[PDB]
Amino acid sequence: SSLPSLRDVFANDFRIGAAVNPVTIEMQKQLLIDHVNSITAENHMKFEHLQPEEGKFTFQEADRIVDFACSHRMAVRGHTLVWHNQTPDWVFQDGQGHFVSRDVLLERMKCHISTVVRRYKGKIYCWDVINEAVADEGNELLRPSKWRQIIGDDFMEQAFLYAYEADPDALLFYNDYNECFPEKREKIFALVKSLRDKGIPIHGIGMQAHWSLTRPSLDEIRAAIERYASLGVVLHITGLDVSMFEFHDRRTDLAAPTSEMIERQAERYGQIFALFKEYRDVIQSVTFWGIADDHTWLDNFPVHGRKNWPLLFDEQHKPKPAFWRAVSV
Repeated sequence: SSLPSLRDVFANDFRIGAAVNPVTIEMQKQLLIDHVNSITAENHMKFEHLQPEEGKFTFQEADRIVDFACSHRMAVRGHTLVWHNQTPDWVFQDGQGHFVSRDVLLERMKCHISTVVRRYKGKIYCWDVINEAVADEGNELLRPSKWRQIIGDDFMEQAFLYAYEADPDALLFYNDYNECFPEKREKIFALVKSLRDKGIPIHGIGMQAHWSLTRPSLDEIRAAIERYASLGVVLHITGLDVSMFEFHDRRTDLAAPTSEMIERQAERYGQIFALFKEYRDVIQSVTFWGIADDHTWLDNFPVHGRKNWPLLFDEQHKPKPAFWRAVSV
C-alpha cells in the first residue's frame, strides 16, 4: 500500500527479478506484480523439464511463466541450457546404453539449444547458457560432467555458439555459485577470459549469490564484481538469497529464526544492496531465487526437511526488517 516497490526503488540501478514456477506465480502473484520487473524459471526451463525424452518437448509450464511475465511487462531470464544437473540420461546414451560420440552429443546439444532458444526469441533477453561448469573444490578448473567427458573441454565454446546462432540478440551468460570465494573467482575469471579471448559470444557472468550471513565478505563481493567487470562482461546477480545458516550449520530443529538472525540479515541485505547500487554501472539485474519465505529451495537444501528465511518478505508476504534496509540504500 504505502510500501515502496523494489523495481521502482532500483529503477535507475538494475532490474529486480524473482525465480518462479506456475504454482508460486499464483501463490505470490501480488508480490510479483508489485515489486519485480524480471522473472526466471526456478526449474521449468532446465533440460529435464523441456526435453524429458528425445524429441518430446514439454514447454507448457515454461510457456505459462513467459506468458505471465509478458502480460505484466517483466523481462525474462532463461535458465538454463547446459548443466551437469537436471539433464536426463538419454542425452548422453545411445540405444545400447553406452555413451554417445562427441559429434552425436553436439548434435543433441545444438538441437536442444536451437529448439528452446528459438521458441522464446524476442521474449527472453538472456540465457544462462552454461551453468556451474567450474569446479567448486580441488585444484582442477572444470567440474567433471558427461557433457565435458564426451565432448571435451570445448563443449562450452560450442554451447555459446549454438545459442548465439539461435538468438544473436540474446545476452549469453556463464552462471555459477560461490562466485566470490577467491579461489573459485579466479577459475571463473580464467574460464571466461579464455572464451572471450577466443571470440566466443559470452556477454555476461551470472553471480548466483547463494549467500549466508557471514560468507562471502563484502570485500570478497567487491573484489569479485571488479574482477568480473574487468573482462568487459555485464553482471547479473541471478539467484540471490541470504541463508540463516552457514554451510557448517546443519541444524534441523529451529522453528523460527532468532531475533539476532533477523537483525543480522537486515544489516547484511543493507550492505549487499549498497554495494550493488555502488556498482550500478556494471550490475544490470538482481534476481532473488524466490521472493518470500513461504517458498524457498533452502528449506530442503543443503538439509532436507527444515525451514529457512532467506528473502525480503516473510511467509505472510509482509516486509521483513531486511526489506527496509535494502530499499533505503
